[PDB]
Amino acid sequence: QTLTYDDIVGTGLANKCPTLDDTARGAYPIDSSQTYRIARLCLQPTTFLVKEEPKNKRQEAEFVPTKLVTRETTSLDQIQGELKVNSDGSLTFVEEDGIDFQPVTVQMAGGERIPLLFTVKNLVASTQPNVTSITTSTDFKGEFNVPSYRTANFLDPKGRGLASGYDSAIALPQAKEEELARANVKRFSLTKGQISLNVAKVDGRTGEIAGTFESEQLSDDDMGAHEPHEVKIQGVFYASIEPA
Amino acid sequence: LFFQGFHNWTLNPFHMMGVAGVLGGALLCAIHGATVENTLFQDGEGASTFRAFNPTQAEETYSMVTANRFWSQIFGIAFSNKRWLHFFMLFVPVTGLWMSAIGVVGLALNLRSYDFISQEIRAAEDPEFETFYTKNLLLNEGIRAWMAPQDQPHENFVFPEEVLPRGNAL
Amino acid sequence: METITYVFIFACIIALFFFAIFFREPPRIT
Amino acid sequence: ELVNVVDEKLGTAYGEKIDLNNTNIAAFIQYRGLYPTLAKLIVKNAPYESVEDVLNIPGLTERQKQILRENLEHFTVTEVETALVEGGDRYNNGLYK
Amino acid sequence: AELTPEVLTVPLNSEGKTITLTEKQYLEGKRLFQYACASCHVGGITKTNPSLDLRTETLALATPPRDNIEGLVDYMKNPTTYDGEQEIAEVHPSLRSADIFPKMRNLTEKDLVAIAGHILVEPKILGDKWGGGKVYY
Amino acid sequence: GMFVLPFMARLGVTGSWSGWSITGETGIDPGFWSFEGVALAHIVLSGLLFLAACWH
Amino acid sequence: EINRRVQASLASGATLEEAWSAIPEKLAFYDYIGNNPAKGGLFRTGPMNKGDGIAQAWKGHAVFRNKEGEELFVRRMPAFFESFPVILTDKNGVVKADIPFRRAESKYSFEQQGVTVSFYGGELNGQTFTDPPTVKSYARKAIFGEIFEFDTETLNSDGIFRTSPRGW
Amino acid sequence: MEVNQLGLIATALFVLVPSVFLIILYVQTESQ
Amino acid sequence: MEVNQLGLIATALFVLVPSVFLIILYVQTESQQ
Ligand code: CLA
Ligand code: CLA
Ligand code: CLA
Ligand SMILES: CC(C)=CCC/C(C)=C/CC/C(C)=C/CC/C(C)=C/CC/C(C)=C/CC/C(C)=C/CC/C(C)=C/CC/C(C)=C/CC/C(C)=C/CC1=CC(=O)C(C)=C(C)C1=O
Ligand SMILES: CCCCCCCCCCCCCCCC(=O)OC[C@H](CO[C@@H]1O[C@H](CS(=O)(=O)O)[C@@H](O)[C@H](O)[C@H]1O)OC(=O)CCCCCCCCCCCCCCC
Ligand SMILES: CCCCCCCCCCCCCCCC(=O)OC[C@H](COP(=O)(O)OC[C@@H](O)CO)OC(=O)CCCCCCCCCCCCCCC
Ligand code: HEC
Ligand SMILES: CC1=C(/C=C/C(C)=C/C=C/C(C)=C/C=C/C=C(C)/C=C/C=C(C)/C=C/C2=C(C)CCCC2(C)C)C(C)(C)CCC1
Ligand SMILES: CC1=C(/C=C/C(C)=C/C=C/C(C)=C/C=C/C=C(C)/C=C/C=C(C)/C=C/C2=C(C)CCCC2(C)C)C(C)(C)CCC1
Ligand SMILES: CC1=C(/C=C/C(C)=C/C=C/C(C)=C/C=C/C=C(C)/C=C/C=C(C)/C=C/C2=C(C)CCCC2(C)C)C(C)(C)CCC1
Ligand SMILES: [Fe+2]
Repeated sequence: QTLTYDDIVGTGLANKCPTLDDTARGAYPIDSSQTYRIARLCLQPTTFLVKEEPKNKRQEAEFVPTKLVTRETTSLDQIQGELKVNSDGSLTFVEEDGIDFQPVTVQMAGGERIPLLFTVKNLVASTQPNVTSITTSTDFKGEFNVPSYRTANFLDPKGRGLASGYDSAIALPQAKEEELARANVKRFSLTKGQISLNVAKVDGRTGEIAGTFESEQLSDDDMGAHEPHEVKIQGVFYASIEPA
Repeated sequence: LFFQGFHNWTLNPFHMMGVAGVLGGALLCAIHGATVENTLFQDGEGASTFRAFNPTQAEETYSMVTANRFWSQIFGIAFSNKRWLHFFMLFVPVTGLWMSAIGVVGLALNLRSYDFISQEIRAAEDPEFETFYTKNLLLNEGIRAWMAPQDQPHENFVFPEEVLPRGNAL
Repeated sequence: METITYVFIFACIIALFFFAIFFREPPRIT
Repeated sequence: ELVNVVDEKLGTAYGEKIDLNNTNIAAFIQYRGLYPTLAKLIVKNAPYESVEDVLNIPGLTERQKQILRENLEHFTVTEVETALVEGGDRYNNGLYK
Repeated sequence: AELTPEVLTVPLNSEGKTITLTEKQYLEGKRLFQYACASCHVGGITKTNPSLDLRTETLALATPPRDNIEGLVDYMKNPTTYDGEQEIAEVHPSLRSADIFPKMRNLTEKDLVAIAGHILVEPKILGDKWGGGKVYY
Repeated sequence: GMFVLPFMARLGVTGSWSGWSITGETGIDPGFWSFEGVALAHIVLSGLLFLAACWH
Repeated sequence: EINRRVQASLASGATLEEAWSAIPEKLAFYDYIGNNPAKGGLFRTGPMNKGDGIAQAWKGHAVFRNKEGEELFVRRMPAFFESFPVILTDKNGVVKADIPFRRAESKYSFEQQGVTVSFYGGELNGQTFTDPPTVKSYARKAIFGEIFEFDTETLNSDGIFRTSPRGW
Repeated sequence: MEVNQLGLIATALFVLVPSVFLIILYVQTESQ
Repeated sequence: MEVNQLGLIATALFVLVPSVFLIILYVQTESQQ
């Protein structure tokens, strides 16, 4: 049913992607001589996993579960991009725009907070070749960019930053600057993520699809001050396809 | 405001003792007046109770006994000695202004309580460590740079826009 | 050690409150 | 090994001229005729290799290509600096008055 | 210092023709600026778009130019973007848009020139403070 | 140099409200009888004992 | 007095390096804010050496020049200020170089203005540094006056000014 | 936190010495 | 010498606590007679 803002406000539903009936297991045919687009792509994380640092001896670090602390603020939505038809028949989504990032903080056992920029900025995701229809076995795999969690204007608690701020530890006027360089000097990281999108529900009629996703990306490094963590995000997604 | 931004005076225990003695003086002022006025004996017959007092009377115009019970039961402890009570009223604010004075003698020499070193050593090494202490120094730095050129004109401070500390947008 | 020290002084004061209230010199009328 | 990328940029042509790949859109106010219409097209089409690729922007008018010619002496290109162009900082870099 | 007619002499047009204002006119143009404009342009800034101020150097590099009275009167009649390419009376008060910007409904052509003279005189008096913003307060 | 920890562990207290446990597994909920809950219990106990002593 | 002795030396024909090389370290050391008694703190305890460290040697007089070869002068820290920006002016006190806070609209950065530091006397006599990060740090010490080498290890100094027995 | 470890003995004696003084005077009062 | 920092507070207290105890009992003894 068509709902209204006043119906949803304050319920937590605004952070939920749309879903599809259990009976939508059809297929959307792809007219290769036709141009396509994603009118809306919605991703809604349900679990955040973080690689524990395997100590010196190591053996094999696992992805440990984490607790979300930043509330129903995590979903990507209103994401659009054209769905190209490749010559080998594959499909390729190229994000143009959308609400395609959410800062998220989860907490590890012991109480370590891991901030991360959950994102699919600049996502390019492709199908296996020769796809004449999207179905409930269609996968896309993609990569995206993960910009630094804070951007250049961000000032740390002593006033230091990249595009602004002090350039030294002004509180320690005659300290040896050499041991403080990594915190004094702000660095802006840009790294790459990977995402699988596994279609599991299709409404061939309306061109809506839904499924699960998993992605892998780095957490915040606090502009070079510390090493990031590997993060694995799992969740669900919804997308509507229109002819372009 | 000069004293906040150059001396960090709010952080100085001598001022904090002074604050306590002035705000505690005002507390003693109000609570003692209110207690006397609300433990008066009925010594006249009108509703204006100010006329039931003759400065030559022998008698206490209010009840120390009922005042004491009230405050022992409301607050746990009470004055019982009228002399100690009015001596304590002298002591508290007089002692606080004296403490504040000592702190300013300190500041005559820029001998300030400006920093907590342990905070600054952490802050400088850990860009995620933030406290109300570091946030206030950032304010202090704003005051100094924004106010000094005009406040100390004899110095001919010239601060191009670009050196003026500022947060985002503002 | 600094945390422990602040908490210890604070705890002593709360104990002082207790004795100051319940084991005061009782005021009497002489 | 560790350097502020933005300070290093001030040592380049970015520090003297309007870097078509990097500078915030408000700098195009500096010269007549550029703001906001052309500034927006330059930015939207930004990543250039040579300043003169800017005359090839699809759809210029003949007046617009002229204005651009008078102001090429004011333009530079340097490599795109991620810290300057992320966050939409080319459109709003948190500086007002 | 005092408000002399040389202070009160501003470019009438881009032909270099000037005109000389009175104290009475300058002060009228302050009152009128305060009534119809300072809400957004207090001290020569523009709150709703700080990138554009009312400094004479800025007004000069506007298309058409506006470091003169006729250019400013015309802008108050029929305003344009800074490059002159779009009209903006839909969102900028103007005689053309007196229906949606009621404060302009009762402005005479002499009320406009006064505001223009004020705008053009103020930075000769205040210098950098005008259009400079809070750095110079 | 842990001295009381192991006596808590010996009798079945093994996890922290912080999500860790001494056997190394992560993401547990030990319920109230965490290390912290046990330390809290004994402190609340100490306080109730103190009042009893005054009364007696 | 330092400047006087120097201007004299350049009258007897001695070179920059020679006139500055003739300043006694002891006089240089006096022209240093770290020995100003009004630079300390009430609970910054102990010897001055626990702050800026144990002075080991004069580094030499630091001379700053912009890209045009004009000599620039670091504006010195006044005693009131726990911290102070780095502004350089020409002989007439026109601002010519600084370390900006906001970089976006900076026009006097060391990188833009091509400022270098050359040293005359003490330890770096004859050396010139051109890379901006290095010039910037010597610029930051120049606000304190003459620049010295310090042993901060021995007393595990924290880098924060203390006051002198005259202050206490 | 890199605190001054002389602060602990300083705090401790700051409390103990004057407090001891008061306690000594009070007990010897209660016994006469 | 690289000596245990807590030795100082430990010696101080080891000394002060039992001594103060003794003094307390002595002075209040004298105030009886
Ligand atoms: C809830 C309100 C509240 C409370 C509890 C306090 C309490 C305190 N303030 Mg704050 N103050 C307040 C509001 C309050 N203030 C407001 C609104 C402002 C303006 C924004 C200030 C401005 C201010 C300054 C400028 C300074 C203080 C200072 C102080 C301390 C001494 C106060 C004093 O002697 O007052 C007179 C009252 C009495 C003598 C009666 C006794 C009150 C006791 C000491 C309060 C203790 C409360 C404390 C948290 C313990 C609770 C323990 C309990 C939970 C078991 C004290 C810790 C001083 C300071 O920071 O010293 C460290 C100081 O320098 N205050
Ligand atoms: C909770 C808020 C609070 C409170 C209660 C206080 C309380 C105090 N402050 Mg602090 N202050 C605060 C917040 C606060 N402060 C903050 C946030 C800051 C920013 C850092 C400051 C900054 C500050 C400064 C800069 C100073 C103080 C001082 C003082 C003390 C003033 C003593 C006094 O009466 O001077 C009033 C003056 C006198 C009592 C002396 C002379 C009085 C004679 C008798 C006057 C006679 C008048 C005569 C009849 C002529 C009449 C003429 C009439 C027409 C005018 C007192 C301890 C002062 C201090 O510590 O002094 C040592 C001081 O210099 N404070
Ligand atoms: C006139 C007195 C005087 C002066 C000026 C000095 C000065 C100096 N001494 Mg010396 N010293 C003195 C007396 C003095 N000393 C005495 C009496 C002793 C024996 C205890 C020492 C033992 C001593 C040692 C062992 C050392 C010094 C050192 C030093 C230097 C560092 C001092 C420092 O960091 O201060 C720190 C000062 C403070 C943190 C100020 C304390 C003030 C607090 C707040 C107490 C007052 C609060 C009070 C309780 C408020 C109550 C209010 C109430 C009325 C309501 C400095 C040159 C040091 C040095 O470098 O030696 C090589 C050093 O290691 N001194
Ligand atoms: C867990 C953690 C660690 C805790 C939280 C930490 C927390 C923030 C605590 C830290 C607080 C801390 C640092 C405290 C700072 C306090 C500080 C600045 C101290 C100042 C010290 C000092 C020596 C200053 C000198 C000035 C000084 C002497 C001030 C004294 C002020 C003072 C005590 C005034 C009295 C206040 C007061 C409540 C009086 C009650 C009086 C009362 C019972 C009246 C009733 C009464 C009235 C009548 O009229 C009559 C007739 C009768 C009969 C009667 O009864
Ligand atoms: C390491 C922990 C350190 C924390 C403790 C910090 C101490 C804070 C200050 C307390 C100072 C005590 C004031 C003494 C005045 C008074 O009490 O008079 C004597 C009191 C008052 O009652 C009296 O009783 C008396 C008669 S009789 O002997 O009881 O029969 C009679 O004399 C009198 O009229 C009547 O009032 O009666 C008693 O006999 C009590 C004596 C013991 C009190 C001191 C012990 C303090 C240690 C407590 C530690 C708490 C920690 C618990 C943790 C689980
Ligand atoms: C339950 C409802 C809420 C009530 C709970 C309140 C509990 C706290 C009140 C007890 C304070 C203990 C009094 C001890 C001391 C004591 O027993 O005093 C008792 C004393 C009795 O006075 P008398 O007139 O009997 O004195 C005669 C003597 O002078 C003999 O020489 O009263 C005072 O002097 C009044 C001034 C109290 C001044 C202090 C009051 C405020 C203290 C609060 C400071 C807080 C610091 C917090 C730090 C974090
Ligand atoms: C009162 C009658 C006035 C006058 C005389 C002016 N304004 Fe505004 N102004 C506002 C905005 C958003 C702009 C920029 C529009 C754009 O270019 O996109 C302007 C611009 C001007 C100028 C041009 C200055 C220049 O450098 O070119 C001038 C001369 C001018 N205005 C005069 C915003 C507002 C307001 C907000 C609602 C209000 C009110 C006014 N202006 C009012 C006036
Ligand atoms: C052992 C140990 C330690 C230490 C400890 C400590 C040192 C302790 C202390 C302790 C203390 C120091 C405590 C005290 C306590 C107190 C008390 C116990 C309290 C009481 C109170 C009360 C009970 C109250 C009451 C009341 C009422 C009832 C009403 C109202 C009012 C009042 C509140 C008053 C450490 C950590 C090192 C380590 C480990 C081991
Ligand atoms: C030194 C030494 C020793 C000894 C030791 C000891 C003996 C210790 C002890 C200690 C102790 C013995 C401690 C304890 C502590 C305690 C505590 C800390 C408590 C607390 C409590 C509280 C806090 C409470 C509260 C309350 C109340 C009061 C009421 C109500 C309720 C409550 C709970 C809240 C030896 C020989 C070994 C040797 C070595 C050296
Ligand atoms: C069963 C159970 C359990 C156990 C429990 C227990 C162990 C308990 C304890 C408890 C107790 C341990 C209690 C106590 C209480 C006490 C009381 C209740 C007290 C009171 C007091 C009072 C009331 C007092 C009064 C007073 C004062 C305070 C002062 C002055 C005087 C007088 C005397 C008046 C558990 C947990 C395992 C869980 C499961 C079940
Ligand atoms: Fe009274």
